[PDB]
Amino acid sequence: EETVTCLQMTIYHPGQQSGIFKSIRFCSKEKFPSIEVVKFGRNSNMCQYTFQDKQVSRIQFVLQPFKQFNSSVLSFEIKNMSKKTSLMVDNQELGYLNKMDLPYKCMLRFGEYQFLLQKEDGESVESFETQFIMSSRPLL
Amino acid sequence: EETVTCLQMTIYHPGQQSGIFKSIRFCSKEKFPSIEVVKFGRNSNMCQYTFQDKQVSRIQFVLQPFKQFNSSVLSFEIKNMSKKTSLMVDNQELGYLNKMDLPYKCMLRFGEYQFLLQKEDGESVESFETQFIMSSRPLL
Repeated sequence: EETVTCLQMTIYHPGQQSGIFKSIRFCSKEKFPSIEVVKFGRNSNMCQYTFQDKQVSRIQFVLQPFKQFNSSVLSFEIKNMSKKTSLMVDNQELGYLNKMDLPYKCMLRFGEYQFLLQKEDGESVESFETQFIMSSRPLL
Repeated sequence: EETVTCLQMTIYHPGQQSGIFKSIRFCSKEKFPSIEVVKFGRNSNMCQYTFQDKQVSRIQFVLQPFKQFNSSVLSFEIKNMSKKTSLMVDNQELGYLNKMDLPYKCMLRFGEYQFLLQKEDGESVESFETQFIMSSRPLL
């Protein structure tokens, strides 16, 4: 019955009506152990969440959970895994292998993708969940 | 011919004459792609470097490469993966899922283990190497 921290991710893409997100399941919380590292990119064998797009690198970025000091809940860190295209966390540009700790609500922009991320705090630190929502509108 | 960043790790343990480091190869640089994450612990299937010790958690900690902003070389981040035992980076205690960016030279203490870490900068950012040395003396 222990609440689980969930990272709500509202995503958008102008060509999303082409099935770019066909590999992604929406409104479905997927439990991940705190040992796991969530990866995004076009490669199905390397990434848990994949996009059918040539402009997407094999691995675009990774999200990993961690505990901030003097905090009893899970937070998340992002790291750009793309040599080619940058990764915008709000107003900040993340080059190849740059990393940042994520706030509770932020916007991810890589290429033409737009991700709105919102962290809902739970009690558990052994696991976390992910949920996706598709936006018909652009996010900015 | 491109130089590769190497993390030199001098390790010590009072019971190291029992074969705790029998699974570890010394004076051998092992190349790792910058996508990899190096893990330490007793579990052979989850960790690349393993110790035959009940007091060692399944996964003790992880080392992952990243690029500091305004820097053209690889750096490393550590994250304690042990619920049970803390992880000392120099004078700092890292609890469960706490993380820190490593300096060029630091000391790792978990349980009765002692790791001296020294980063030798290379040119490559697509890969990094690891090398181990066993110390007959304690490190502090």
